[PDB]
Amino acid sequence: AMEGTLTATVRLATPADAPSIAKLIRELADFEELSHACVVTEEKLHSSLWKLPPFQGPTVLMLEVCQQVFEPIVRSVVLKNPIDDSAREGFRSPSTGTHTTVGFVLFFPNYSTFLAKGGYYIEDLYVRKPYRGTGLGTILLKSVVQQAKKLRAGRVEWCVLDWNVNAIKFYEGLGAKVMPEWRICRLTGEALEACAL
Amino acid sequence: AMEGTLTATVRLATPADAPSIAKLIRELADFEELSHACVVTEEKLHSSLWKLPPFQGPTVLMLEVCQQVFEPIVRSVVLKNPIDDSAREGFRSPSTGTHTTVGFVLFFPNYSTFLAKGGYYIEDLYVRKPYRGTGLGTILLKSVVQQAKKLRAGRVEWCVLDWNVNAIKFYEGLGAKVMPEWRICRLTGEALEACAL
Ligand SMILES: CC(=O)SCCNC(=O)CCNC(=O)[C@H](O)C(C)(C)COP(=O)(O)OP(=O)(O)OC[C@H]1O[C@@H](n2cnc3c(N)ncnc32)[C@H](O)[C@@H]1OP(=O)(O)O
Ligand SMILES: CC(=O)SCCNC(=O)CCNC(=O)[C@H](O)C(C)(C)COP(=O)(O)OP(=O)(O)OC[C@H]1O[C@@H](n2cnc3c(N)ncnc32)[C@H](O)[C@@H]1OP(=O)(O)O
Repeated sequence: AMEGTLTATVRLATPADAPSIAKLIRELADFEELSHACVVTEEKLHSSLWKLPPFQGPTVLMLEVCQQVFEPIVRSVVLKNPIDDSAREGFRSPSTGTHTTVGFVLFFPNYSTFLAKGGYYIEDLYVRKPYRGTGLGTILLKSVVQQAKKLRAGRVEWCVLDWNVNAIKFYEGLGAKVMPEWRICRLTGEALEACAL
Repeated sequence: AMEGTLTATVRLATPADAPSIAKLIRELADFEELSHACVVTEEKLHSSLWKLPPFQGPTVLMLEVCQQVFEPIVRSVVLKNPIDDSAREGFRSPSTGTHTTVGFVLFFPNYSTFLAKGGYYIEDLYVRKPYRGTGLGTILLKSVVQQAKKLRAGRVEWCVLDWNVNAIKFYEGLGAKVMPEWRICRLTGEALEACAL
């Protein structure tokens, strides 16, 4: 239904975006088949995000489309194939009514001990199913990398499930290196509460 | 030379710890045999650390020993073996002249979108050779975990080398889980410089 060219906008999320973000987090949990592990609510986003200045704590960028600290990034995209979005009314942008929310990225600063320099870690990057494969995920990730470089970051890092070959190829298509020697350790739930001096 | 019991103190690093932190980071890089990729200087530490409130950005806790917000953790430690430290004079603590700096831990907040809660990520944790194998590294790790639970962190995370099976065993014994499917991706150097919109 959406044909030709679209105008993509990447912009800083505000508290008004909390419901769209909760919806996109839920969709992302389904994609990773971890919907049971996802307990996100809008109140939890209000309690944990927008506490610190952007790029100084957990920060979210929204990706929205329409047709024709961080300033919004606006780029035109020629659609690879027409877009059939049967959920556009549920993703209407709260900022500009005539935009459709199709994605988000959540990231926060990290630190390299050997560089003695801060960087950025991308925790989540998601684009709604009808909008994948036409350059939108690239714009969104490139927007974070762009601001990170403006803030003199040494590295930009993120994780990847080794079976998400679609994301692997996408990430390596941007010059990133998938490191094979590192494993994440997580202490949480009962074990975290039981861990004591 | 050092026998019986020592008093171990874990405290927040201040900018006065930068010379010891840089020495300890060089020792850590030397241990992991990545000293050429290690460009840490005290000036870099002064430019990247102690800029945000502790536990709100990259934070270092110092571990020191003697023989008799974050409040210091002071614990008595029974020495499993006599300790001979010839680097003692080079690691005299600023906080107290009679204390010896034996280690450090660097960590920063992270964020879980599935929990919609901030957590903590431990980037590096090091203890000097003469003081290993007597419980000090465990006190350092549990000191970060204890503060993370007090700040109601959802998770506490770190990375491990996949071949370091002894570390996987110890972390598993603590209740931590080594995730099998996650890989770290890194965008740095010329690829980071070329990544543009
Ligand atoms: C921990 C995490 O969050 S991992 C993040 C990944 N998330 C997921 O896997 C969830 C579901 N997937 C998605 O949301 C998305 O598909 C993403 C985020 C992986 C990528 O977003 P997309 O919009 O699909 O990517 P985009 O279209 O920009 O680029 C992907 C491919 O298109 C190519 N491409 C780049 N620019 C364009 C363009 N203008 N037009 C068409 N294709 C393009 C890239 O070279 C890349 O090629 P490859 O995958 O064949 O190697
Ligand atoms: C959490 C992290 O990021 S640790 C990863 C970096 N660790 C390194 O390998 C750097 C060099 N090693 C060291 O500085 C230390 O030996 C540390 C930091 C691993 C802690 O060791 P200790 O002070 O000896 O631990 P402690 O005496 O409390 O525990 C007994 C044993 O438990 C294990 N253990 C304790 N803490 C750790 C840890 N953080 N990682 C892996 N194994 C550990 C070790 O096998 C240790 O014996 P070791 O000193 O002979 O290696």
